[PDB]
Amino acid sequence: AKKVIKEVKLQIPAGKANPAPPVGPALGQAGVNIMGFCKEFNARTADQAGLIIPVVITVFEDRSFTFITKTPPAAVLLKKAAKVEKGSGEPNKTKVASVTRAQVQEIAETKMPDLNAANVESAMLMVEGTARSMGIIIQD
Amino acid sequence: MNGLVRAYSETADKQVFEKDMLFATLETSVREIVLPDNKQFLLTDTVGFVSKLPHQLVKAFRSTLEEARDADLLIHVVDYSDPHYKTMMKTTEETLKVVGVEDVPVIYAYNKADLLEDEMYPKQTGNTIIFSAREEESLEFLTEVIRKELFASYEKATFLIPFEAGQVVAYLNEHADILETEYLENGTQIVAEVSPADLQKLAEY
Amino acid sequence: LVPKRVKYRREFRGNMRGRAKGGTEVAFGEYGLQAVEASWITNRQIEAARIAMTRYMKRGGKVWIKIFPHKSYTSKPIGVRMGKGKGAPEGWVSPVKRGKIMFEIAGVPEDVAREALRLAAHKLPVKTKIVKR
Amino acid sequence: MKVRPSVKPMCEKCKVIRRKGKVMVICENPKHKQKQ
RNA sequence: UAUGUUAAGUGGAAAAGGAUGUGGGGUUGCUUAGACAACCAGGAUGUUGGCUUAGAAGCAGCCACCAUUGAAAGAGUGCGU
Ligand SMILES: [K+]
Ligand SMILES: [Mg+2]
Ligand SMILES: [Zn+2]
Repeated sequence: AKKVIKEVKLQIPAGKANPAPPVGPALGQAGVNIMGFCKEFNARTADQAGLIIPVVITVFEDRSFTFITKTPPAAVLLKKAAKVEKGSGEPNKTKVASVTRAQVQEIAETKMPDLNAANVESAMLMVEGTARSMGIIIQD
Repeated sequence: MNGLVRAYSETADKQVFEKDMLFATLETSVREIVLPDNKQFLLTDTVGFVSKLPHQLVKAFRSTLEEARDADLLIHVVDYSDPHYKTMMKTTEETLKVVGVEDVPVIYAYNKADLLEDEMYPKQTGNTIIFSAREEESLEFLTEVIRKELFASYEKATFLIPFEAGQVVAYLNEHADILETEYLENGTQIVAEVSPADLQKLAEY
Repeated sequence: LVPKRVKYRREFRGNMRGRAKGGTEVAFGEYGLQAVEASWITNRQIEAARIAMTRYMKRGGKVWIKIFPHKSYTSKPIGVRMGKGKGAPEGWVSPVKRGKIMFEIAGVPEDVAREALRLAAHKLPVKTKIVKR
Repeated sequence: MKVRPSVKPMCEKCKVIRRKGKVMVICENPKHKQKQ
């Protein structure tokens, strides 16, 4: 009950970032030391490099913190098989890259525990949805 | 004016009436110009002048040039391409004295350079400035000349803003030119060109 | 709007009794502004109303001005006694009798037409009704 | 208060009411307060 | 006398225009397999959609505006940061 029970939901890359964009005023206002979380989160850098990982900060009844890892984002996993870094400016109207359903099969299994839908097929369409928004062409 | 509103206005939908006729404009306009660094001034476009202007019209003019007499900078635009420009310029100054424009920092911009082949587009010689209002390079250059005359009191300073008071980072992103943005564990450290007015507000940092 | 020339420089005011003999049904556009009561519409009022319609459409769709100011009217200056013959022509009017569709518009959706015409109607000295084909 | 013959909603939060047989619009935005 | 209307002393000066006044008609959508008003949950997930930007995480701005669990929830109606 003391301090804050509340949890702070953000996303950060593989390389430890002290700065403000994601963590700074998402950790500072919670009242953590930050650099401590630059000697912890690196446990989730060696395995998954380059791409981004949604982290869930959980400040309990005590002051201390315990990081809870999640599966990387959809649109971020949708730009390893597209050999690009930045997404498009005007989607559908003008696409930039092209991906294949074979790579979607992996991502449709890689995000299975997080997405509510219990089926193994519905989590293909919803990814082809994130593609339309991104701005790329798909082949089955 | 239209040039500097295309380039350096948050709302660039709003351009003034321009045409190749005598006395196209008759009413002052005022437009906010926000430089890419975030320095802010107002750019005001007035009635034109013409030789032997009736001593009755002159009494009315005084009301329009109320902003020019109260201006921080005065930009005198001459048509360099025309033969009678030294004639036009002196006739203008003589009128301004009658209107009551006194002791105001002046910049004699010579315009329509493109109409000539000899002269180059952007040049400066003190108050003298040669440029073409049609061209962007000319304006980017005129902008720099203004930034030299208005924002002199703008000097460099270092600040350390804890993460809890982010709002202050936003103020520095919006109301000052950031040179470098450094990030520490305790808070954010940002060094910028700010005004004396900001060096009272952010003094604690 | 002015007649290019006129047979006679001066002309009777005339009268505005009865429903307009013609131009009571929208014939070119989709929507029309029908006069409900009679009045002289000066050329200065027709221009005002035309620009007001046109500006709101943004060079979109068509505008027919179905009335033309055929009839001159004269005036006497201030400080001139009655007599010494008819005064000099001042302007041009269209005597609009009731039921006369004054403007018509096509090539914009109902809402914009209906809005264009109310803006036009506010410049005219006559009670108007918006009517469609 | 704007007191004018023509009292109309200026935004969509404007509401037209009657009090004491006067038409008025009331609104969150106090500039929009009108009475006929 | 009979049946209606008006609340303004309108009647017993005055227009453009403005309007949740009040009476009558006439079309028409939803509705006891439950409407409309309120009150009780829910209002999720991909996901901070992408670009843009110091930051833009439904909600400065531009471009899209798909699917998903089913009772259904906009790639978000207003505030707010
Ligand atoms: K009218
Ligand atoms: Mg001008
Ligand atoms: Zn309002």
